[PDB]
Amino acid sequence: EELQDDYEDMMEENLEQEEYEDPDIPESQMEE
Amino acid sequence: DAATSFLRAARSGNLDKALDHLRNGVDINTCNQNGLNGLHLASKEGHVKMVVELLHKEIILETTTKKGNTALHIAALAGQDEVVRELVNYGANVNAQSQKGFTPLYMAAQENHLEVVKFLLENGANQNVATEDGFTPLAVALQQGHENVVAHLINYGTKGKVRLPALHIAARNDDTRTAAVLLQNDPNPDVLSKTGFTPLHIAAHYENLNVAQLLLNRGASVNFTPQNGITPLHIASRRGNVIMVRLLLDRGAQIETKTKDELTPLHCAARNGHVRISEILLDHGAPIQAKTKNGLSPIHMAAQGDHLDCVRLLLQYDAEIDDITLDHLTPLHVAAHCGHHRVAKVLLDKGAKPNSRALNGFTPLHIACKKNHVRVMELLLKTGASIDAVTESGLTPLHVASFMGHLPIVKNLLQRGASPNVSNVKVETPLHMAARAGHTEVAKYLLQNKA
Repeated sequence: EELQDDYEDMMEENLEQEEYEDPDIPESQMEE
Repeated sequence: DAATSFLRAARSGNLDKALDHLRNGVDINTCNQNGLNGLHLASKEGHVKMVVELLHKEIILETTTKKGNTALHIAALAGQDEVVRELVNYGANVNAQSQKGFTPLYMAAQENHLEVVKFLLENGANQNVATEDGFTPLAVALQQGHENVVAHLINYGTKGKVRLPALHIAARNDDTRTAAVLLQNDPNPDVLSKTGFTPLHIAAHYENLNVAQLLLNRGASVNFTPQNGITPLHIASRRGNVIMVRLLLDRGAQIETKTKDELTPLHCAARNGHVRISEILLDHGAPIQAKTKNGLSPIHMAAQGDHLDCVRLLLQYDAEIDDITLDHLTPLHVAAHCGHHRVAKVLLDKGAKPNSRALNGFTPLHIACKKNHVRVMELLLKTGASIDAVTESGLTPLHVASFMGHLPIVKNLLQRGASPNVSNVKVETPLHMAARAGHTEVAKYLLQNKA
């Protein structure tokens, strides 16, 4: 192969659009 | 006569003779009586190096023969997969039609060139384009009995362009010659992929400085903002590309741009621990108190990622050491939640309040005891955190540690004089929390001390 970087999906995975977002605020309430 | 020798060298693959003829002054766009220039003759015989060299010599890529065929048509009809790939990478129109209406996909399909068909379909060739007689690549493949071509044409259908635009591929590989040819053909440097990113984004991702400078000199937007708000400066800051960050700031990148989550490039640099990029942005005027949608500042991002030197640098640039998110979490709260005792120590040595209160009254000591982070607890208790502090529900750190079952933290708290007789708003003691969660060892150690 060695040419997956020419495709839209692999390039989108490489660019890592999720790394530019704020995921959430970790609260972790102790109450059950 | 020199042009004839150049064409013969192009046909025979003699690259040295063709280059010598071009040096002597032979027109690059010369062609024989059939209209086939050097590019056509090189494409017919599979001479990839000759094709690349002639494309570098500003030969007209979309030249047509007397039958209306381009170089891509000839390479598809001749079955030269490498030449087809090279022509497509340099910007050949895969949907060009000849005089009788044939397309490169049709010519590959009629000659059972399965690899060429696959590559053209992946690059956006439309199989619905018919000739003057109404035939399609599927129709001629069915007529000629090319079963594999028929199968692939039926299965692919209209999946469309799955490949990147050629300029994006050139920017990924830092290929300045291919990018120069592409920009000579198509003047626009801001061609968009299916995701919405320009080739400048790709160049900034891989820190391909040469192609990035080439794109910026041709008129690329240094502050091209897609729907997600991710600028090339954001990508360069996130990836750690210091030289790319400097290049983008030199060409006029906006430093206060926010993404859809309101992340500034300072946030991207701080969350990944890039100290030099953060310093460059702060020296260029980055707001150090910029907040995301959740209220996180860059120091929150740096503390979250255990980026010690980034926290030091931000504190050196007058960052608020007790900045609060929407949940009122200080960077000390984040360090206690993530177990980063080094970040917590750096924050505490510079005056961060050890007894800061979150929304539910949780202190950093409470969060350290909840997550079994003993070292953060030790540093907080050394730096004056209240061991008997209560939340809004009356929970002491011993309450949280006993409920969570973290036996070493329970033992450490009891060795320092914490009282197991404390009570919640429900009057429940740490022994109640240990018994309601089935922690036999924690309950036994609580009983052995004062209960």
